[PDB]
Amino acid sequence: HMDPVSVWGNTPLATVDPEIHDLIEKEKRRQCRGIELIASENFTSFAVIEALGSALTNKYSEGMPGNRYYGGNEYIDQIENLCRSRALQAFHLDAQSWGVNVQPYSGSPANFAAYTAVLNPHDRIMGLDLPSGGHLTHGYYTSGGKKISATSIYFESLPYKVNSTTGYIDYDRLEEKALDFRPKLIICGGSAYPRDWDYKRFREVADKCGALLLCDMAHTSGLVAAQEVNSPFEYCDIVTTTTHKSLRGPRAGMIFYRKGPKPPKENAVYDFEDKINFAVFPSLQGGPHNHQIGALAVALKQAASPGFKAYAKQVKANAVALGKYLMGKGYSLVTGGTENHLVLWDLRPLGLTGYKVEKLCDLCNITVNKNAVFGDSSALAPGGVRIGAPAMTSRGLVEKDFEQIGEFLHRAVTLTLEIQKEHGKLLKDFNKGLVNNKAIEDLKADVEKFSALFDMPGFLVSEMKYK
Amino acid sequence: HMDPVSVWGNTPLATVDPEIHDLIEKEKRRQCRGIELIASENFTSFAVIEALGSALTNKYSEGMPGNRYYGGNEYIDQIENLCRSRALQAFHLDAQSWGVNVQPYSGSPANFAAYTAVLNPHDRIMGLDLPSGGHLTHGYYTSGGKKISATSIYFESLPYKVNSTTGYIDYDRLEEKALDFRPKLIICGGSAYPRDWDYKRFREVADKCGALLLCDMAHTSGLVAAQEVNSPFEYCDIVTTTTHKSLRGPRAGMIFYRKGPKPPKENAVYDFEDKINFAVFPSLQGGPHNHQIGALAVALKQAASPGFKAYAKQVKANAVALGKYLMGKGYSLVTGGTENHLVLWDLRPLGLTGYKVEKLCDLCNITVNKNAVFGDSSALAPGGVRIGAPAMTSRGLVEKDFEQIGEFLHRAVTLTLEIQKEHGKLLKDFNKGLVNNKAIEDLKADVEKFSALFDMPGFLVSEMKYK
Repeated sequence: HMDPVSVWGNTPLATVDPEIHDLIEKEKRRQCRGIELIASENFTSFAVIEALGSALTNKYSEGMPGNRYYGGNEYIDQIENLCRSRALQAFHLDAQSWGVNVQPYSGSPANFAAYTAVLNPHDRIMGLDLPSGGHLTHGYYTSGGKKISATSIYFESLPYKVNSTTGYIDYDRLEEKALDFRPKLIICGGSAYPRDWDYKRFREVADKCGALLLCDMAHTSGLVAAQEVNSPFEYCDIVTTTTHKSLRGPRAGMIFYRKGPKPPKENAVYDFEDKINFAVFPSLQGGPHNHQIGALAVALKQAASPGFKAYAKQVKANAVALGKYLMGKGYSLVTGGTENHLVLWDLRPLGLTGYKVEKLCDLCNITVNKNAVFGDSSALAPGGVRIGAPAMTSRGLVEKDFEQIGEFLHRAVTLTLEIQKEHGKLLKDFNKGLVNNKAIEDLKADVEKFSALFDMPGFLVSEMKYK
Repeated sequence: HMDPVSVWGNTPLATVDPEIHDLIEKEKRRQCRGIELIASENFTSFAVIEALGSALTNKYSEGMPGNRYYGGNEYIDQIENLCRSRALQAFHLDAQSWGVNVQPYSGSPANFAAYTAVLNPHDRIMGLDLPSGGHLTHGYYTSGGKKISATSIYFESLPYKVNSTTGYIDYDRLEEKALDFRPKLIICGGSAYPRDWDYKRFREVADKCGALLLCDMAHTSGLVAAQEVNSPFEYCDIVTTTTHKSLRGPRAGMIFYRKGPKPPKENAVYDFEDKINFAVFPSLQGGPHNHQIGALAVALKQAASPGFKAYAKQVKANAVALGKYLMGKGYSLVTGGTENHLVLWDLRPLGLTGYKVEKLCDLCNITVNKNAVFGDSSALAPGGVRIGAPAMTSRGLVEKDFEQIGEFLHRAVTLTLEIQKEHGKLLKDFNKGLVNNKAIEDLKADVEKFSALFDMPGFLVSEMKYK
């Protein structure tokens, strides 16, 4: 005897799977009882979550709108078409000059599909070096020649770096490398870079060497949509992105590509649209995840609202005011400030490693992450932490609140130094000072009470399980 | 001024995005007002949907449980660990002999990660030919040498076929090809094959030529869990799968791999675990989709229930009873029946193509899909349709109901023939008979009223928008 549909199929999660339900409730509390400073994290809207968890997951729709393998896609077609047109509107793109594919499962699938579309296996790519703030999907191999990124397994990558004294991209050494190496593709955009990108100069380098130019704007796509940073669309052939992070949508990916006449120097047009779509499907993916596309469409309408432009503005102002607070304390930021959503904090002048500060923050439910500074590829443990504003800004925090966050980080570094001074620099010694540290418990209590003063998108704090 | 969190972040979808909400409601009606016979389609549970649309989408967790890039993962870790142990339990696997990775975004990402883990670029692969019922991710190039599947772009594939007269896999030609070609990897499992697989024979062939053996059980994983078909685990090195289709979970993928000592063939052990994990991350993916992993963990507990075993039994019985009904009418099935969830209906003896039947069915809200028969790679339009039982079985339909489904299919083919007889064999002529066809409108009405008689998992038909 099969279970009645009502028993297995309509019964709520809280009854069907109390273990999983309970774990989700604990994670919901964790999300609103600490301070989330991971620069790639955000808290998305209830509207997005409702579309994400919907009957849209029940439909196979391999293909493209109006050209599907299977029938019964009349409404899936409308959702994806609306998602795609909203994607162009959100980034102020003319439909005759730009197209977009909204099926990539996530950011890294979007990049690998873009590469597959325009490159052959073993074609050359350059991207921002990982210890300079680049992303894995832009290429990564170890000093021993071990190929880590799929980008470096299936293509030939070479990284470019920041200037090791200023922290800004070294545009002169970028050009020299591109002229020696002759990449078929140059990637710009990154994960841990605190300044804007000079896309115009990347276009000059790509033109001089003969490269395609792609921007991976995952970290700053929300700022791009709000026209709060430079638009990569003015200069790049292809723009990839996640749809979470600062865009505040579901976890998905997008590939934008140029269409129509190629700009003056015969009468040729861009040729990306078909190759891009074909790389995504049939070459690489199966059925699109239509609940993600529906949820993404929701996020993209929200990203076009005046409220979202005000959010991106506030994200930028919060990161600035946090940085200025830290510098007012005598701390060092790479490049001495920020132009986007994050700061990169250089801890080496204090004699600390990023790990020690990350660990102690984590014990206080402040989530940051350790990060290399000035492109240092040394085996030396990374010398900094990366701190982002999107997540707390989404909970409604403004400058005064981010100045308080800086106070908590100040106290965190102070406690880290007191421990290092009492127990010693070596990691084994440092950990001894974390065992039953009262002062850590007071800061942890302090940040929880601060954390609980603010609202939460995505679920109602008032009907949580754990308060 | 930013929007208050309550406005942008807590407001329901129905208010935030009426367009998208309305489209989801129409898709919900479509899903319960027709007959869904796409063999890769299912209807998942509300419990899975509640986990899928949850605050789990807000957390970055690159890495593995207990070895993450970022802090704050204590509950994500417990969810993934429980998902993994539930995955092993669902398929009756000893944890000392088998491990699993549950981060693949979907079926195709799971396969490509498995290949990346155990193969170098351009290594040789064989898989079931697409017109013989294989899947794209197993290798596909065209007659002109055009590499379509990423599997054929980054690796060197060669397909094996069914016997063109019996419809069963040609195990003799498989062995001969494998000995000539010397693949590093042989794939078994497929998308439109109506019989069980002799994994024992694939193991003999793989041992004879020195190949790894992988089973892709996407289509039948639910039947595998319920022990209603042969287990690939007894003979294969690696098993990949989707988590939707007959498993009835969210859209995701899994990679199972052997652990522990190898069978005599030195005290050596299997070496897959670390390579597989590393291929998924950091090589290919970014952050896992924790809402999928949570929903997947729910689905896997559900797949271990006695009700789910009875479901898989019923899926098989319904497909059998449907096939016997069609053959009772003089129709031909490839291999003359089924041993799993689908039948493959050979229409060429009626002088018809799969397209014509698919299109007319689609106009009656019966969703099937056209499919090549007997591995015919000819350019002639495919001569069959593929029909699956999972989706209707999940709405509670039993043998009597699937005999009624065959009646609707009988009437559908009967009208397809009347139209061809009146208007003509060429495609252009056939379409003329679809214009305002009363008899089609009657079958469509008959299908909707039959469809309405059954329940629906995943949402409450009571509170639908469109009734």
